[PDB]
Amino acid sequence: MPLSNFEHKVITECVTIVLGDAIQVAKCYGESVLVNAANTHLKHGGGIAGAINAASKGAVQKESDEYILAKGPLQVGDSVLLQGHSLAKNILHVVGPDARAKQDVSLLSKCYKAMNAYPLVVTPLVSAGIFGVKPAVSFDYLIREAKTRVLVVVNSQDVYKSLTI
Ligand SMILES: Nc1ncnc2c1ncn2[C@@H]1O[C@H](COP(=O)(O)O)[C@@H](O)[C@H]1O
Repeated sequence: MPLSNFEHKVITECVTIVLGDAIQVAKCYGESVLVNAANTHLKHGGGIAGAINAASKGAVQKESDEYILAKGPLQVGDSVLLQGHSLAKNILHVVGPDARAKQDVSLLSKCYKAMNAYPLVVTPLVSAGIFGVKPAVSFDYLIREAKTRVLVVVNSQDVYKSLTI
């Protein structure tokens, strides 16, 4: 039982909240799709994006640079399915809105709808770090959209406590 390794709370038959590292959660599930909380240029310099890139030994960034050079930058709310690099079956790069730039927070709906294409998704709370969206607000957008099995992973115990009462 992969989740026995982690404190967690089942919210619905779709959505479970997990305390830990989303990369280590996804490693337990060979058929999971791991969500990267990315920016429009897929520049994975810090945050969960930097951690995912480091776990891939830089391979994620090389793949992202090829994609962006070929396709041009993404829009806020866009998502792109790329290779998993042995971290997960695939990695879904999702561009959440940046509240610092007063971008439309409701674009999180579009971000989370994109996860419904996959039978099992491991995701952080998109935009919930430096992009300035409060975790409970990002969770609100997630639970409204999720139609598949989603493990929502938070690496702060204070965030986990606040989300589980
Ligand atoms: N490995 C991780 N696993 C789960 N959550 C993370 C991880 N790294 C960062 N976070 C949090 O997930 C949210 C989105 O990450 P970020 O896009 O980097 O702001 C923020 O609340 C981060 O603090």
